[PDB]
Amino acid sequence: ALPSIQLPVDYNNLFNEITDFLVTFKQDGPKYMAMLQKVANRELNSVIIDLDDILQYQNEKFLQGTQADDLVSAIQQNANHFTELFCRAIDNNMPLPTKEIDYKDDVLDVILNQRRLRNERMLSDRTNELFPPNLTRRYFLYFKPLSQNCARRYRKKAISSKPLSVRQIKGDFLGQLITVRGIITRVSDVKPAVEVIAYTCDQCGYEVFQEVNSRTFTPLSECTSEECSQNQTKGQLFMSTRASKFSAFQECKIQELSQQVPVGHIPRSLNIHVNGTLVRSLSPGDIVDVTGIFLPAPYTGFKALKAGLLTETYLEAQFVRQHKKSDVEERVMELITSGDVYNRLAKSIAPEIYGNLDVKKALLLLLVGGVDKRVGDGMKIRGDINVCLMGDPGVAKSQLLKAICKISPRGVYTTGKGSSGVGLTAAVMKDPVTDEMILEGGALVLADNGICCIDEFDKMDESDRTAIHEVMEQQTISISKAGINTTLNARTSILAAANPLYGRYNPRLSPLDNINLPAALLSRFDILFLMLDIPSRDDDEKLAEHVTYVHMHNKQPDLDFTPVEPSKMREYIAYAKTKRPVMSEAVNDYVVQAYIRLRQDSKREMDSKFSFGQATPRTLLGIIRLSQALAKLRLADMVDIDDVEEALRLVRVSKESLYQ
Amino acid sequence: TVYPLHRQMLTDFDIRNINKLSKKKDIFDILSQSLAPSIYGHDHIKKAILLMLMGGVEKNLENGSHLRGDINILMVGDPSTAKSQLLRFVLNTASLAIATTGRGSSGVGLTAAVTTDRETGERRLEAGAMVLADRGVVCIDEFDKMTDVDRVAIHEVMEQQTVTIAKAGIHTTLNARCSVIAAANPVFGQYDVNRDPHQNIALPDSLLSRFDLLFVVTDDINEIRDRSISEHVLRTHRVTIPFLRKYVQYAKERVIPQLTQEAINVIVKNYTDLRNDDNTKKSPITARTLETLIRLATAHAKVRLSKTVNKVDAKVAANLLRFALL
DNA sequence: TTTTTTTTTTTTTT
Ligand SMILES: Nc1ncnc2c1ncn2[C@@H]1O[C@H](COP(=O)(O)OP(=O)(O)NP(=O)(O)O)[C@@H](O)[C@H]1O
Repeated sequence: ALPSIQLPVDYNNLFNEITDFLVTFKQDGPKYMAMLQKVANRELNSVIIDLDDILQYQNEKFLQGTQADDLVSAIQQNANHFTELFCRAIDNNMPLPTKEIDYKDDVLDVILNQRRLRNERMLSDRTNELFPPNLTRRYFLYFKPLSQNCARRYRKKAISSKPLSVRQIKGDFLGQLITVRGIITRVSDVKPAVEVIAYTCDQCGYEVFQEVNSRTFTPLSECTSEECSQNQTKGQLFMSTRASKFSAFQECKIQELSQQVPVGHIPRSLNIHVNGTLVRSLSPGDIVDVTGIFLPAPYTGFKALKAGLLTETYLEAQFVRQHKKSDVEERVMELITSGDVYNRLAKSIAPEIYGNLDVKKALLLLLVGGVDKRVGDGMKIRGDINVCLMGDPGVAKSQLLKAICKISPRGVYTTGKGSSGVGLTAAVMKDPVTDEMILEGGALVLADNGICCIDEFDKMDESDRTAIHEVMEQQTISISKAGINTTLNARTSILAAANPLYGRYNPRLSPLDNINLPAALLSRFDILFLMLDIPSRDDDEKLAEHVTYVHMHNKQPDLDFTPVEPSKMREYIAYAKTKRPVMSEAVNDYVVQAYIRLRQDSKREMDSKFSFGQATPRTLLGIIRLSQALAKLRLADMVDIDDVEEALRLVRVSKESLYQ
Repeated sequence: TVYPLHRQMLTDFDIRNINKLSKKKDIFDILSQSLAPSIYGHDHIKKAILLMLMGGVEKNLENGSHLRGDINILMVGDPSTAKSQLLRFVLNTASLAIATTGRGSSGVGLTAAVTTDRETGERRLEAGAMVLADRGVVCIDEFDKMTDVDRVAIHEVMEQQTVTIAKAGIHTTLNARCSVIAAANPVFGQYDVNRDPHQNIALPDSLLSRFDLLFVVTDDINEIRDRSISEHVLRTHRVTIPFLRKYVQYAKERVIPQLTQEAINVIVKNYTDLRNDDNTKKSPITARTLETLIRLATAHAKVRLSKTVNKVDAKVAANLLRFALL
């Protein structure tokens, strides 16, 4: 009956080694003596116990004798018991007072204080087997990995260490603390779980503590307390939810890197649990070096169904290392003194793509946008720059957007399918797995007061079309679907790459012929740049040399420009939206006059032909908002006459490209 | 045990032959001819196929998206072009991948979300056609007859070169990188030759961009040719291929050519020459079609087994695109 | 002593 066999592994002395491991050390007073206090001092919760110092401490325990039994390898070979033992002794040497505990102050702090004071005092009357040590903690324990440059002491092989793929993950890895890397997916929302969980009793009281072991347990009532028990007949008892403790729990799957995988073989995502202070550490779609204890959790069931028992297991979180996490106006002040903020930063836009700085020129207006205005009633006048692209097929205009949202504040990079109607209109898309019927607005909701970036904009169908057809009135998205009648803010900025119908726009053809969009939707944008690709035996040379500059090199540009990086740039771009220019009346009247002949030449050209007229109000609205945009590029707030005129250059330049 | 079957085992004495032949400078054409024992000529198409059989290397950017190196082509022409049967040669020597007649779907290589579970309460995906075809040859009978709805993920198959799955479900984006060749018949009758390529496409539009080559093959009659057409067809019913697979496989992993500027000093002149000329004849022209000059040259670069790209390889490319559009 | 299940294929339909 249960054969039993000796093994070199013994917990007995290792416990002692743990006592000498903590509070006695130097190289990092020591870290284990007063930080432990700072936990007991209640300024910190997570106890970070590094495998690093387990190694360096064995440098103190070997080299530097007397020799000691294995640790980090014994750790990562078992991984679970070392939080039930290495941590259990922590109760012994923990500082008493500690400093300034108060009582309430903190809720339930007085509960447990008076728990054990009423416990000892009700135990004092009986004396005139104790609340388990895991009950009073208020500190989690997190092991962290050793990569390591000092793992090169060396123990060599024993280091994992490596962030192996789940394909690399194996059945002998059960009960082994390891590193794994991969993308976050579906990341279940944080929920409380449970820990002991004291249920009160009805007649003479007392209490009992049901340990929280596994994923589920049997609840119990009866009466345990000897006094309520047997007299009479049995003391009833219920759960006290304020006598309960809950460890933090958020479980999240992490998918494979997909280049870790053999060529066939669909990605295999693995199950992970989060416990403790490391809750909220992980968010959807995030690559990280994640280390943790990997244990089987059968079953519930089913049961006799499985067989063999076929564990199905899971991972628990231990450590998180995440790849890729005024004096700032001074960081801006080489650019402020640089001069040529508008043309230079216009060159700085998408430095990868060659040519058409005239396009980037307006993209510049977009990144800052602004300033809006509020009419005092009020109804917002955008304030938001909706500018569109055109021309085809590739142009890598997608790159313009691709970098823009990557850099421009609160960006959304989208396409026709792409962000759907329900990818743009908040509905009730049933939530997969964890339930139920949650609401996620995509696109126009997701990043608001920021740019939406579209391609395949004609393939958005009508699902997006009528809603965005509203979003040019901006400042809303209405939803009557299901039981929810709200109109939620889409404050989103709009931009699209317009890909004309197959296979390219035809120069003889009248404008809007290439475009498959509604006629009512293109007066809704302010301005648009059509991108024609016309063979020139000159520019296609430098182009093909630009295409052959790959793969020869990595860095494309030279002779000469120095790219302007997003951080420092974004801070001026966010420095500008605060400026809020106010038009002088001189420039205002000038915005009227040339706009009259603008309201004449698009009209006196009559029949559509070139078109479109009329230079509608929205182009004046725009021209004004564009000088409101252009001024912050100057700072000012005084809105120069040429500060208007610079938008005036872009006005016709947008159109009239329809000729070539 | 579970042994796979049909990699391969080259010893020494064999690869010594591989290289002994590799020294010879007409071998490209040679390898091309042996591909179709029955089939007449179409050697330019043959070459194109081998060019797809290498994979044309790859280059992955650092901290950015990859530049696809594998080759995607399509056949078009009147019935009895041997297009389907030609695909069936790419069925065996090619070391995978799997071929399909039109339909096709659901989403082809899309898993289509095995549901529910199977088993023990775990919703599962399973290898789709295109997925199973990762780093292999997808072939299509009647790519013109596939649904317009499939085509969506097909775009996703070629440029994006991956598989996006939202369905139930698991959001994994898994590598779809694949060599893909298909055949389409003239939309309407024998007018493939008479009609413009526009309306002759049968599958617009971005579908056309991703294609490295569109091959129009005429059923047109030459009685002079028809005699030839007959005799070899009759002696049908009445330079070695297996070794060709043993060679191609070796040319994949050893070695990748990288590049030399010599091809570059020419194919550029060639591309602009296309844009200033090929628009006085037909369409289309894009940067992408030039990126194929890279891939094409690189393919023949693996054919020479040269440690590096060389100018004459580019001359092989300049060869192939002419006949591509004329 | 009982456990637990909605996509994908095809269809007939305005
Ligand atoms: N050298 C050859 N050239 C052309 N056809 C050949 C040749 N040798 C044999 N054939 C025969 O020609 C026929 C080719 O048909 P094929 O066009 O490949 O099928 P298919 O294209 O799917 N039919 P369709 O879809 O209408 O074009 C087959 O019967 C082949 O056996």
